[PDB]
Amino acid sequence: KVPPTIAQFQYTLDRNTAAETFKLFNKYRPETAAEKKERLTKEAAAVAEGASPKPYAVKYGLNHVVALIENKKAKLVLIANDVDPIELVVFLPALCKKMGVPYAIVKGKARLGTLVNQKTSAVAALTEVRAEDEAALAKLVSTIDANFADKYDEVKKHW
Amino acid sequence: FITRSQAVRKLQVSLADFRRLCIFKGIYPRFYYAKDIQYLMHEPVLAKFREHKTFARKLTRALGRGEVSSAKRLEENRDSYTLDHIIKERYPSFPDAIRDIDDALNMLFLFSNLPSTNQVSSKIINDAQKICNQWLAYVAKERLVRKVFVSIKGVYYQANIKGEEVRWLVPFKFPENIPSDVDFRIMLTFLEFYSTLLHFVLYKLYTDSGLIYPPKLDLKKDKIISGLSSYILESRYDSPVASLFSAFVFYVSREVPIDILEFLILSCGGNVISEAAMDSKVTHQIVDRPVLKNKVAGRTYIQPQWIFDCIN
Amino acid sequence: KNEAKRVMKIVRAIREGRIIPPKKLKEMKEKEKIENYQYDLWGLRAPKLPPPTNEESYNPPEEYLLSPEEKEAWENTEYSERERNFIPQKYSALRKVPGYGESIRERFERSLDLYLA
Amino acid sequence: GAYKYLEELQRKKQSDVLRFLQRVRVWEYRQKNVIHRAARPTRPDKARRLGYKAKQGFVIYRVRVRRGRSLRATAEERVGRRAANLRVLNSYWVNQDSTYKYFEVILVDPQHKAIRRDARYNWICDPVHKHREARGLTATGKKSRGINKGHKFNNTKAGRRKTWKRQNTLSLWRYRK
Amino acid sequence: KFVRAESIVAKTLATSREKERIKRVSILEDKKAKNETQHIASGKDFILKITEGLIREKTTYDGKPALLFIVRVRGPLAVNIPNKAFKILSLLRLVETNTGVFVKLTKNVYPLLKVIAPYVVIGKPSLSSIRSLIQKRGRIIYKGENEAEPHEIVLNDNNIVEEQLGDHGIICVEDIIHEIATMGESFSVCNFFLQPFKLNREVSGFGSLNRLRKIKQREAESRTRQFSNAATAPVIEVDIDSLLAKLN
Amino acid sequence: QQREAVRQLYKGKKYQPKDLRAKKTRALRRALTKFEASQVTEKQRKKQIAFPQRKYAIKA
RNA sequence: GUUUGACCUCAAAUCAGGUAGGAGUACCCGCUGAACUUAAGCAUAUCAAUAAGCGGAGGAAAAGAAACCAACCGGGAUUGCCUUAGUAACGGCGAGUGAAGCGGCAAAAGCUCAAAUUUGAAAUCUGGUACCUUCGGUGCCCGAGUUGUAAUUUGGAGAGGG
RNA sequence: GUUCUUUGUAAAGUGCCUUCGAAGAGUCGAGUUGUUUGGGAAUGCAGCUCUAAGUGGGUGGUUCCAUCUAAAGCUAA
RNA sequence: AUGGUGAA
Repeated sequence: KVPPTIAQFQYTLDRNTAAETFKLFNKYRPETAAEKKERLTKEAAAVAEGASPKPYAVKYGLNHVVALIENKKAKLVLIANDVDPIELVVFLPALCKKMGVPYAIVKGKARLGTLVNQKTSAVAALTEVRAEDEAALAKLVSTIDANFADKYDEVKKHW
Repeated sequence: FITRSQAVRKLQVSLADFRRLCIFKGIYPRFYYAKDIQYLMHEPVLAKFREHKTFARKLTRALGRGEVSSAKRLEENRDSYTLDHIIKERYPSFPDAIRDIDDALNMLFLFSNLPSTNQVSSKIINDAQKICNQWLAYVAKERLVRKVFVSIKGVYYQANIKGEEVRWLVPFKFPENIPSDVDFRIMLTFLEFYSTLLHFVLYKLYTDSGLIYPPKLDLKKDKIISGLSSYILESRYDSPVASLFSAFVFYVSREVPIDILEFLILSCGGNVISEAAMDSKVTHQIVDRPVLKNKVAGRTYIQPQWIFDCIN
Repeated sequence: KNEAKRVMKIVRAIREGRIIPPKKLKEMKEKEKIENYQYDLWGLRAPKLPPPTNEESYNPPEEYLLSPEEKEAWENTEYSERERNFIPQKYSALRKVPGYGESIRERFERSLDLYLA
Repeated sequence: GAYKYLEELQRKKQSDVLRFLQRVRVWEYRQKNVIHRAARPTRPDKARRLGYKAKQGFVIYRVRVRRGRSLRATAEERVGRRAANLRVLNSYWVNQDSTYKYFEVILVDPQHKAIRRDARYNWICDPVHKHREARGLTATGKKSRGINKGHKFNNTKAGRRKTWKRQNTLSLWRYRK
Repeated sequence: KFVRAESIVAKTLATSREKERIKRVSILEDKKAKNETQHIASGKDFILKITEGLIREKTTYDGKPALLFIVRVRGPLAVNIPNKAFKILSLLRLVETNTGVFVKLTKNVYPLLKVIAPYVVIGKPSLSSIRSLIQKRGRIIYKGENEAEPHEIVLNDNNIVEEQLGDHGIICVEDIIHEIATMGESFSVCNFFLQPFKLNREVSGFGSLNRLRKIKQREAESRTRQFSNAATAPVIEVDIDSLLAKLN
Repeated sequence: QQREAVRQLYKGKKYQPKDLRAKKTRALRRALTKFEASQVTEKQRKKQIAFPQRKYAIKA
């Protein structure tokens, strides 16, 4: 028997919505260690001989995400269900519901790791966005709130 | 001796890469010579197949993830194994190399006349046609020919590369029906072995006897015929065969394949002029026609068999 | 600042020359990697070299044409229990020489002599 | 960040959420060995506030002990004998049964070069810290030795044998008092 | 098997570009041929060449008959071809991807050439590329033993050349290459004699390198082939010679 | 001659064989090196620069 | 896609690099713990928070920067000596047991984490390898690491800016 | 003492003004069974049961006042 | 009494 705050997970986001979430999220990769290093050597070769705006990426640290929700800066928050200590993330759907930040439980922790240059991530969030994907993001917010939140209003109940 | 099932377990490499390595040294079961496999396990090519396998796990986790940016990095920072240090163990003396180059050109002249498939990469093929015309560049330059033999199979050749009568069957220029039986894994690895072998020899024939290796090519002659008249060459007799066709300017015509036949006349010394080049001083025209038409007095009209009769 | 500090360090290293810029590394790889197999390297089994044909050809003396019964008998027999790899034919002209259909196999069987034997 | 939420979540131990985690893990830890290595600490907030950094050289052994000398110190002593190259830093409670108690004792490799460098943890490399648990120099050992500050700890502050030897051996000067 | 709803709209909206794309071109060259210029985009024939820094030399097209080799490509993504492009690709019998044919470019040929531009790649080949194509790939639909003709098999012989064509002076396979490289009168007969050229595809596999080499080469098509979608779109020419090294 | 030849082939590379390393003792083959012991935390290096142990005298 | 690919977990090897055992033991730190003997027989008091045994360290160890002592015109980490003192206090008030704060002195030194985001860029480290001025430095590659490694802060506050 | 190099919109310090400002739980404590002491306000510890708070909590002084900040760690003489 | 050595 599962106490309602556990198994608020497993009632995860479905097939098509999850695919569309990654269609958005895979656009916003953090610049990998190799890519970042080569860019700075390009900067070294250029600026030593002879401007840029703030670049948007996903935010992916548990401490960083728990900061961003309640900041409030997070817009979408993805949460993996499979976590070795489950108690690490059990409060997080409640925190998002309380602060009114739209969240989604995604399926697979390594699935979050792929979009983020890590092995696993447990939580991923998209704070800010480029102007072109703004309408698409807000549409996905409504899509997730209709599919995830409104269908499973009774997820806080039932063992 | 040891067992064929033992050595793969012993070497702990791929069985194909066992077969791929076994071509490289030239090891044959008399059963497997046990010292020789123990001789094999300390060899730098064995370093690479383990590394080429562990490249492949590290790459498919890359594209599997979806970071193609990181996936692309793996290739540019990826070595190739050379087969230089399979050669000097195997070909101690260069005159021993030229008595095994018999089979080498016998493979590699086949592969130029091949359609590119999924099984065979065209880069190999476009090297093979390049290496053939690199081979024929030196042979036609310093006139090094002795004997010819056109037959049903292909066209044999014979030449004293510092006196050893090499013999290399050029097949006929046609589409070749690739049979389902054959294996282009074993044969390609021979080509892979033979290709690098053929580089050093052509370096050797140029940079010690003749010219610079490799000479540049001429593109616009390659647009016409793509054979031996292109691929121009720059540095930096005793036989009557080498004295044949000395200032005997020929015209060749569209009946014969010029590629098989411009080679010999340039190996002798006569000049070759084709019908095909557009797409007088000549005094011969080779024709295979029941109906000949022009028939000038200056040109001497000989069917090309007699040219092969001139060589033998 | 962080990236701005990090650049300044990579500026510092190229000021000290510990590090090459990536455009010259291509130039280090342009001069390199074309110069491959372009060097001198020289300065026991007899490998069973193939039998040299002379005068068995496209235009032979035509008694070398197989008897019409042995044509099928060569066909009805299977491979390697077999004397010729072909049946020779007669061609007066150079032009009439066919597509020599089995030259691919002749190397593939030869290749198996090279290491399995 | 989350460590405040975890800190407060670990307070309500018999509450529905954490009660369920206990009954699953108590079964799971009985399946495994007596002394075995966990890859990550189950209560990571507690691991941190007892001095664990998630870098190479830190090891979290999970240990099982019988119920009814102190059990925390016995838990540390058992891992000390098994993992002799390591040095015991601190231990903490994770889960308990009617018959057994479980502790997730945290260890440091003094031999590993990632610890021999950084000055925040290179003190453990000094040979004066070989088997801290076998001398009661851990948190629970210092607790059972009655070593604090106050009127309560007068007879056992700076070594209970040291104060006994001081009080029950005669002292005489050159020019007698 | 099941169809996702993503597919049927993407297929709808892409073809209903091409249904709109060729409609405009079919209206235009109508007004170019019938010569009713009161409102047109452009008044002449455009052929652009894209080679290598990535040069785009746009040219005119005179009436001079030239020789074009055309390879079938499989583009774009979701495009069921309409009726108007089923036909031209069937009349050139380019219904298989990675299959080629030589045709002649006239001012009768050029207007229909703007129809099939997104579905193939075109270009002028060289004589080597003429020759090394035919003597390395060549099909002959000719009679088998007695019954089974459609074994297309191989340009094995020069006397099969005597058999079907023959009486047009067509005596050897090298003589065919004279009839293609030079615009001969029996060019269409020998063009009707060598029906496809089954070129190989470049990537030709799944795998470690093969997934990557597919991705690295697929973007290379996106530069060396642009899809103009214009009323007076140019016809884009690529170098065939470098392409056939990739395809032979 | 064997030992000097082995030292020449292991010329200044990390982890040369155990039979060529300095004997010293066991405890001194453990225990932090000069660099490792003198290795100080980044904060303390700043506090050393900002406020070093000054030299002074006390009278006039 | 009845393939394939991410991870997590369990493996492996005569692989690479390490490390732990044993001796010594006066001192120190833990654990365990008698009896002869003292008040009258002996359950405590008493031998004794001993001896033996067990485990673990070092040149010292342990202790230590207050969840301290105090009741004053307050002291101010710890350790030791002198004194407080054979005092308070306990003890079939009996064999007797036996401190501590203050004061004088010896020596004096303080600090590091965990704690709210680097988020305009994991800024960190291991290892392999190539060189170099080798108790190490640098380039390159690899791994760890966002289930958090660096910088900044530890209440004496501190941080954000001006 | 003698030099060789010091850099980067780098690293701090100080005073004023302005806006914020999180400090350790199967632990504290409670009952009991033993051990520890000469310990009278079971001192200290362990075992077992239950198990907190944040203008908080621990310790002392005649109705308040004083005093520190546990449940993490390092350190010479 | 503690710890050990031997043993029809």
